[PDB]
Amino acid sequence: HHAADYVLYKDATKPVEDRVADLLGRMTLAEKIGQMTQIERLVATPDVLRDNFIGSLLSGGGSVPRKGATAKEWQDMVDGFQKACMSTRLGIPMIYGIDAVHGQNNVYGATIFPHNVGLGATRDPYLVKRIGEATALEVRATGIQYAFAPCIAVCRDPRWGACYASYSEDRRIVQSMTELIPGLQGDVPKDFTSGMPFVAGKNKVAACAKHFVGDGGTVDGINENNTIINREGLMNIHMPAYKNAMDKGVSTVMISYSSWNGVKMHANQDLVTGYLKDTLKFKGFVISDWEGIDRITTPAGSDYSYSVKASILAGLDMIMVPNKYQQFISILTGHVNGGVIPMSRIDDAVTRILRVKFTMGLFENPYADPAMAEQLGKQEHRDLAREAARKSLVLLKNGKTSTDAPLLPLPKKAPKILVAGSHADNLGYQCGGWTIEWQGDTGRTTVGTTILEAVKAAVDPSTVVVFAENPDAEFVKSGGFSYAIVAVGEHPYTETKGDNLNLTIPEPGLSTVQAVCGGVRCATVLISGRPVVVQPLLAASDALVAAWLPGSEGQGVTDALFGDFGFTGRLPRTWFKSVDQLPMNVGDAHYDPLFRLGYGLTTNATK
Ligand SMILES: *[C@@H]1O[C@H](CO)[C@@H](O)[C@H](O)[C@H]1NC(C)=O
Ligand SMILES: *[C@@H]1O[C@H](CO)[C@@H](O)[C@H](O)[C@H]1NC(C)=O
Ligand SMILES: *[C@@H]1O[C@H](CO)[C@@H](O)[C@H](O)[C@H]1NC(C)=O
Repeated sequence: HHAADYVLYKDATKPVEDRVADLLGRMTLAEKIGQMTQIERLVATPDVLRDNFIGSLLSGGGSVPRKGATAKEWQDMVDGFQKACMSTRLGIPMIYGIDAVHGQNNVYGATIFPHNVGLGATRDPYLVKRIGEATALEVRATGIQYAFAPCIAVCRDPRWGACYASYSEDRRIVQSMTELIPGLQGDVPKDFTSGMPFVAGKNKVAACAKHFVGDGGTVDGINENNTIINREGLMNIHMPAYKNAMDKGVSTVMISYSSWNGVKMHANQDLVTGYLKDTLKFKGFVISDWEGIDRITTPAGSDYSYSVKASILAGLDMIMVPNKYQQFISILTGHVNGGVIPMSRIDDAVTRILRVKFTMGLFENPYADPAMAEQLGKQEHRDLAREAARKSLVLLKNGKTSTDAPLLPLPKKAPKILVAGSHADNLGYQCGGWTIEWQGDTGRTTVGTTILEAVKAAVDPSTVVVFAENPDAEFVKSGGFSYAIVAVGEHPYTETKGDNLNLTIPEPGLSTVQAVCGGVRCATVLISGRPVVVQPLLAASDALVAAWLPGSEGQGVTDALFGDFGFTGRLPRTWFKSVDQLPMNVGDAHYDPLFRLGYGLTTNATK
C-alpha cells in the first residue's frame, strides 16, 4: 500500500488480524520467544531489552525509579525502556504492566481508592466503572499501559490474606463489579465478539482478569494453596465472572498460584486451553503470576525445565519470569529446538500478545504523553475516591439499646471532642496493602487525609479537637469531651503475610476502645480487609462502622460520621461469630452469622 519501503504490519490503517499475521510471518524464534518474556524493570537495560527481543516489563510491588518519583520520572523511565525495544530489527514496542489495584498505588501522590471488599459494600457497579476510568488516567499519567486488575476472586474464607482483594463472597456481586474492565479499557463497541481483547486508545490501559481460577476457594484460606471443589462448584462460584470479563473484552487473564483438586493452575491445560481459550473463546493473552511457573514444582524452582514445558504446553502465552530471563529463554528455545513444544504453540502465544498490542494502539503510541502527568492525584479523582470510601462504610451498630438516642450522625459543633486510636491518624494503615510498598506501610507514605485530619476539616471552628493515640480511662473521664471517634484495626498486609487463622485485631486496639467508650459516648471506626472478631468491640461501643481499607480520602469516613450523607453500605461478606465456624457460607447447614451478607444499618443526612 504505496511507498517502496512499505511494511504492512507498520500500517495503522490495516486490520489488526492482518497486522498480526504480517508481523508473525517475519519473526525469528528468538523474536517470538522474546515477546513471550516479561521481565522486572530491576533486571532491564537497553542491551538486555534489545538483545533478548523482550516483549514486556513490569514493576512488582514497590519497584519504583525512586521513592517520591514524579509522574514525569515514571514516564521517562518507561520511555527509556521503550526506546530500546523500538530499536530492534522489527521495532515491536514493549507493554509495561503494574499492580494498579486501588488506584495507581505504587506511585507517590496517586489517588488511593478503597480496596475491593469495600467497593463490594457499595453495590454500585457504575461507581467501580468510574474508579476504573480514573485509574486508567493515573496509570497513563506515569506512562504505563497495562494494569493487573481486576481481581475477580470470590473469597470464600476470610482467613485468606487476599480476601480484601475480592469484591464479595457472592459471585453475583463480583460479576457486577467487572464494570472495572470497561472503565480501565473503554467500552466495547456494539458489534463486539465476547472473548476478543479491547482497549480504546492511548488514554486507556489493558486490563487483567485474575487469578484464573478458584484463587478465592483454597483450603483454610491458605494463599496459593489447593481449592477442593467439584466442577459444578468451580463453575457455579469461581468461574462466572470470567465470562462477564470475556463479554467486556478483557485484554489479558492472569493465572492463579492455586491448584484445583491437586492440579496446579499454571500446569492446567484442560482449564487454560480447553476452557478459557477453546470454550470461552478468549483471544487475548494469558499471563503467569510472579514465578508462577517455578511454583508448579515442590520445592519451587527445582525443575525449571519442567516448569517451562508444563506451563507453555498448558497454554500460557506470556511468562512473568520476572528475573531469570536468560534461563527462561534458553530452556524454552531448547524445548522448541527439540520438538517438545511445537511451533504452533509458540505462534499462538505470540499471535495473542501481538493482537493485544496492535488492538490497544501500542504500535501507534508507544511513548508516554507528557500532558497526562497532571492526571496523577487530580482533585476530581480524589472526590471520587471520597465518594467511594463513604459508600463502602457499613454501619453495624448505632446505639446500645433500642431506646438510646442514636449517636450517629455526630454534631459538627461541640465544645471539645476526642479522636483516638492507632488508626485515627495513620494514612498507611487506612490504605492497607499494595500502597507505595508491596505490603503497604505505616504513617504518612503518600498524599492523603487521615481520619484525624478529616475530623479537623469537618468540624465547626468552635469545636476543640484533641488527639490522643492510646488514652487511659482517666484521661477520657476528666477531659470534658462531648463524644469520641476511635479508629482501630488491622495492620497492612498482602497475600501470604495476611493469611490469619485467629482474625483478632492487634493490641492496643480493643483496650483503647474500652478505655475511651467507658468514659464518653464513642463511635468506633474499624479498619480491616475482612471481618475480624468484633463482639468485644461492639459491646464497648455506642456506634461501630466497618470502614474496610478506605484509601487516601479519609473525608469519606467523616462525610458519613457527621451526617453530610447517610450510611448506605451493606456487608458484601458474612460476618462470623467465631473463626471455628469457618468456612461458613450461605446454604451451609451450620450458617449462623453474627451479621449476614447484605446487613447494614442506615442513617439519614443531617438537615
Ligand atoms: C498447601 O499448604 C501446605 C502447608 O503449608 C503445603 O504442604 C502444600 O504443598 C500446599 N498445597 C498446595 C497445592 O499448594
Ligand atoms: C493471629 O495470627 C497472626 C498472623 O498469622 C499472628 O501474627 C498473631 O499473633 C495471631 N494471634 C494469635 C495466634 O493469638
Ligand atoms: C430517615 O428517613 C426515613 C425514610 O424517609 C424515615 O423512615 C426515618 O424516620 C428518617 N429519619 C430518622 C432520623 O430516622
